[PDB]
Amino acid sequence: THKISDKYVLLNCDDHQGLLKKMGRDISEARPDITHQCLLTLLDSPINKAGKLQVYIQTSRGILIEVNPTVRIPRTFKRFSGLMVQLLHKLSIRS
Amino acid sequence: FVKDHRYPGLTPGLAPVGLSDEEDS
Amino acid sequence: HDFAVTSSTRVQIFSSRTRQVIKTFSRFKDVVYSASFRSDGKLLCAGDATGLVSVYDSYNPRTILLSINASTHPTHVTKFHTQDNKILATASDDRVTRLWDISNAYEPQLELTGATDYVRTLSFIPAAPHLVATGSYDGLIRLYDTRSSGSTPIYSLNHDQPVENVIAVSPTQIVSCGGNNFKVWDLTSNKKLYERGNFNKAVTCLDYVENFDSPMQSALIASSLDGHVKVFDPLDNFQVKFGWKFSGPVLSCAVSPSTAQGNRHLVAGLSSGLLAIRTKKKKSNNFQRM
Amino acid sequence: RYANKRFRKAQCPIIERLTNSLMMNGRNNGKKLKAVRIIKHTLDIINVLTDQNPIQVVVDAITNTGPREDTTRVG
Amino acid sequence: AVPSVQTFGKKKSATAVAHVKAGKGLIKVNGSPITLVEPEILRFKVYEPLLLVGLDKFSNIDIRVRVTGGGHVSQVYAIRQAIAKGLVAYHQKYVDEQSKNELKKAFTSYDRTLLIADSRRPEPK
Amino acid sequence: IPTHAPKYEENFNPDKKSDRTRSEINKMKAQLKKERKFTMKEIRKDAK
Amino acid sequence: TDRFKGDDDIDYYQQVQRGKQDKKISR
Amino acid sequence: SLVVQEFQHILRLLNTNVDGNIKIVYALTTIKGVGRRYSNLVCKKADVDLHKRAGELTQEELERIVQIMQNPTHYKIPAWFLNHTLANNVESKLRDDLERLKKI
Amino acid sequence: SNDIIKSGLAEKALKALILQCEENPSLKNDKDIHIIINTGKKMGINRDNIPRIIPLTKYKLFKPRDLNILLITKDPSALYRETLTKDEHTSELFKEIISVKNLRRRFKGSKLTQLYKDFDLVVADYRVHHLLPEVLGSRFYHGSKKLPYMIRMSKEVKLKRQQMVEKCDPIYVRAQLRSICKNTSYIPNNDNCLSVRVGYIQKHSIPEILQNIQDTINFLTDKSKRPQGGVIKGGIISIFVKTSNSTSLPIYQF
RNA sequence: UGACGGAGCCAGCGAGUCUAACCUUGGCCGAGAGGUCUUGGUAAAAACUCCGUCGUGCUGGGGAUAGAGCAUUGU
Repeated sequence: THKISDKYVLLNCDDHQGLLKKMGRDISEARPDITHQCLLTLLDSPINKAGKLQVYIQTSRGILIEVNPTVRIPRTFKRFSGLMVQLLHKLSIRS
Repeated sequence: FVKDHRYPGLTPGLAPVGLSDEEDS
Repeated sequence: HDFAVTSSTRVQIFSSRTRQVIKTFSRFKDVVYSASFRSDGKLLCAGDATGLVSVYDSYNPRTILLSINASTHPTHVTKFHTQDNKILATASDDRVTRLWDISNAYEPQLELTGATDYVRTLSFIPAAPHLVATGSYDGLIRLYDTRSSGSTPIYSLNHDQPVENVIAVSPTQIVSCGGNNFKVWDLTSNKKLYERGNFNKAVTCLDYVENFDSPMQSALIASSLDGHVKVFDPLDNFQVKFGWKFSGPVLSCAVSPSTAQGNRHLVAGLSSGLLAIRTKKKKSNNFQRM
Repeated sequence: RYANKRFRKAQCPIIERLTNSLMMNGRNNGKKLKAVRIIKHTLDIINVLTDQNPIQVVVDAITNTGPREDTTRVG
Repeated sequence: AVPSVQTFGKKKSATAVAHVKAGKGLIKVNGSPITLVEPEILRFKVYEPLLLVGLDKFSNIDIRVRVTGGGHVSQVYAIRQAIAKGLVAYHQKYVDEQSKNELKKAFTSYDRTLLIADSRRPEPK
Repeated sequence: IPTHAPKYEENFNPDKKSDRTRSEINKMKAQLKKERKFTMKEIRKDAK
Repeated sequence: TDRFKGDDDIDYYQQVQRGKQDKKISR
Repeated sequence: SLVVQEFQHILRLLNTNVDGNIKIVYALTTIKGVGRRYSNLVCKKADVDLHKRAGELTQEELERIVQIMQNPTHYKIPAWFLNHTLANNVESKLRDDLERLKKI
Repeated sequence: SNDIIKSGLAEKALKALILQCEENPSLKNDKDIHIIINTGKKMGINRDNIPRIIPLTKYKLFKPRDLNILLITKDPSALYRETLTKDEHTSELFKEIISVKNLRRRFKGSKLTQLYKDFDLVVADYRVHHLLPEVLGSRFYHGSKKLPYMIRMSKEVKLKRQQMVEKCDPIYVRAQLRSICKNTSYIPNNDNCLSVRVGYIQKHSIPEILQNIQDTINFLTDKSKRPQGGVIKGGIISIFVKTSNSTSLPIYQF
C-alpha cells in the first residue's frame, strides 16, 4: 500500500506506472491480481468446502497473512484492492 | 436488663425484644 | 469398600460407614450408564449415552484423567480388567466391544465383533486373563481369546433368552441371567450344569461373593424385575436360601465384598428411582505398682 | 547455584530441571512451588496410568526426545 | 544445668535459632511440632536432617527452634540448617567426636548448605 | 463449511477517523487537549 | 450461504421559608 | 422385557429459553433478573432438588416454580434475596487566555 | 404530646411537606421524613454513634425482608455464619454475613463506598461495634443514615473472672432484627437539637407518621424507660418536620 | 496463563507537640464575630499454601444507546 498526495492505494501494474517509476521499482513486479485469482481458485476449489485446505500469503515485503477458509474474497479486483489496503493497515479483517 | 462489664454501651444499644418479635408470622 | 451408584447423568459414591453420599460425579452431558472401579480402586470409569468413556480419579470428581470417544452409539458397559490394571473393556451399541490400554487411548487395542444385537454385559474369567465373555440380546455368550485374532469367538454358549448379565463364579464356571431363569455353565465342557427359573419376571442382575464371614461359603445374588432379590448357594446345587421383596422392579443389586472388615451392605437399585440399602452391623502408677 | 559454571547445570537433578522449565512462559515466573506441585501431580498421573516408576518414564522421555543431529545456517 | 547447645541458621532475612538440650525427643519449631511446619510441599526439607542420620540420633535430645524473618522458603532453609548444625554441635560437645565426624560426613555428602551458610553476594565482572 | 462476508470499508484511510454528534464532541475534546497543552508550554516558556 | 453469488454491495412551605428569610434579614 | 421409567432439550419458562443439561438453579439463574440466592430460594420453595437437571424436572414442580416466580408476593421472597457545551466553553476560554497571554 | 397529635397544624404541615416533595424535584430526591426536636435544656450526653431503639407500638416502619442487611460478626466466623445460614429462621434474613477481619481484608476505599451503596441496613455484634468506625470508614458514620446497630447473638451473660461461651441463637437474632426494623432510633448529642426519623414517604400514611411522632415524643419525654428513654430534659420547645433537603416546618410550638 | 468464597501462614525499610478533604439540609445561642448541634451528597504485606463451589470451547466474550416486537403488571 502506498500513499498518493490523500489516498492510500494498493500498488498496481496498470494504474500506478508513474508512481512505480518514481519510486524506482519495476512495474512488472506489481502484480496483486495473481494473488487475487489464486485466492479465488483456492477458496472456490471443493477441498476448501470440504474443509481440508488452508491458505497463507507471504508477501514480497515480508508480511505473512492467514486466510480463514470461511472468508469470501470479492470477485472484483477493485473490491479486493480495497480489502487488501484495509487488511494491510489494520492488521485484521473481521466478518 | 443485661450488663457486660467489658462493654458499657450494650445497655443503651440493646434492642427491646417482644413476644410479637418471637413469633413465626 | 464404598459403593458407586449410577442414576441419570450422575454417579454417586456412598460411604459404607454412614450410608451417606460422600462424592458426586455430575460432569456427564447425557445419561451415564455404568461406573466401575479398578482392582486397586484408584480409578473410576463411567460410560455415557453419547459414546464417551470417562475415567476419573476414584475420589476426585474434579480431575478427569482420561476421556475416550469409544463410539457414536451409547456405551452401556465399562469395566476394568481384573488381572491387568492397564486394560479397559467397553461394550456399546455398535455391537462391538473394545479393549483399550489406559496409556494410549486413541485407538482400541482390540475390537471384538460377531454379536448380532446389543452387547450390554461382559466379564473376565478369573484364572485366564486372555478370556473375555460378552453377553448380548441375541442370547449368545461369546468367549474371546485376546491372544488370537479376536474378531470371532473361540466358542459360544446359547442362553435362549436375551442375556441381561454375565458373571464368572470360578475359573471354570460362569453364570448368565436373562429371561426368568439363570443358567450356570462349565467352560471346559461348554455345557450348562444348572438352570434355576425361580422368578416371575426377567432376572436383571447377578453378584457373587465367597469366603465372607457366613455359614454358607459362596453366595449368588440374583435380582429380577418382580421386585425379588434371592440368594443361591453354589455348593448346594444352586438352591435357594433367602429372599427379599422390594417395592418395584429391581434393575441392579450388589453385596459388599468379602474383605469388607466392617458393616456389610446389600444394596438394591429399583426402576422407580429408589435405592434400598440393608445393613449388617459389625488408677494411678502408685496403685499399679502396689 | 547451577549458573555460575558452564557445565554445572548437568549436575542439577533432572526433576529440578523439569520444574525450572515449567516456571517458564511468563505468567508463572518464579512460582516454583506451583511448578513442584504440577510435577507431583504429573508423576502421580504417570504412575497411575502406566504402573511404572515415573522417574524412569521422565528419563526415557528425555533420552528419546533429545535430537541427535541438527542444522545450522551458513552465510 | 542440663547439657544444652545454641546454634543459628540463615537464609536471606530469615534467621532460625535452635536450642538442643538433653531430652526425650521433642522437636518443636515456634512452639509447635515439626510435623506442622508449612508448606506441606517443603516439609521434607525440614525433615531431611532427621532422615539422613536417623531418628535414633534424636532419641535422647530435645530440639527447640525459633524462626523469624524472611518468607516460607527462606524460613524452611534456615530451620533445616539450624537443626543440622545443632545436631553436630551437641554430638561434639556431649557425645563422641566419631559421632560428630560421621554426622558431618553425612550432612556434607547430602547438602553442604545444611552446615555452611549459602551467601549469594554480588560479583562485579 | 460456512462462508462469511468480510467487513471492510471502501476508500479506506488510516489517518481519518472512522453517535456522529458524540464523535464530533470527542474530536472537540481532542482539540481542547492539544490547545491546553500548547498554551501551557507557551506560558511556561514566557515565564522562564 | 453464498454459492458463487459474489460479495454483496454496499402552600405553607413558602410562608415558613419567607418567615425564616426575613427573620434573618431583620436581625 | 418391559422396563418403563417415570426430557426436553429446550424449555420455555417465563418466555426464556433454558437448556435441560444445566441444573434447575442454573436455569433459573440464566433466566434474567434472578440471582443465585433467589434461584435457590425458589427451588427450596418449590421443593425441587438443586442437583436435579432442568430436563429431569416434574411438570407440576415446573408449574409451581413458574407461579412462584410470577407472584413474588405469594412466594414472599425477601427483597434482600430479590436484589459538551461546558467543554466547548472551556475551549473558548482557552482561546481567550491564549490571545490575552500572547498580547501580554 | 396529646395536643401535638391532635393539633391540625401538624397534619397541615404534613400535607404541605408531601405536596412540596411531590412538586420540587430536589425534594423529590428525598424519601425519608425526619423530626427535629428542640429539647429545652442541653442533653449533656456525649455522642457515641450507638443507635438507641425507640419503640413504635402502633405501626412498623420496615419489614426485615425489605431491606438489604449486612451482619458483622466476631471472627471465629464459621460458627455464626454456618448457624445463621443453616437455620431456616435466619436463612434468607441477612443479605451478607461477614466477619470484621474479613471485611477489613476485602473492602477498602471505593470498595467500601460501593458496599455502602449496596447495603441499606448494617447490624453487628456488640463486641465489634466499637471496632467498626475504622473498618467501615467515615463515610458510613457521617450523617447517621446507616449507623451500624448493636445486636447480641449468643444470649449468654459475661461474668467477671469467667469465660463466656459462644453460641448463636437464631430466634434471638431474628427478634432483635425485627425490633430494629420495625422501630425507629436516635443517637444522643450534647446540644439541644435532636433528629429522629419517624416515617418513610411512600410506605407510610400521614396518620401513621403522626402516631409515630406521638410515640417518639412520649418515649423520649417519659420519666421512666431509663436509660434508653427519658433523655429529654426541660421539655420540648418545638418540633420541626422536614426531609433531608426540605426546610423545617414547625409543629408543637410552645 | 481461571473466578468465587473460607482457613492457614511469612517480611524488610520508615517515628519533628508532627499527618492532613470539600460542599450541603436545618435547630439553637449571640449586639456582632462566631459557637454548638443536625442533615445529605461527593475527594480519598501481597504472594503462596490448603479446603469448598462454579466452570473452561467462534459454541466470541462484554459494553452500550435508541427503537421495534411480544407479553408480565395494569385506571
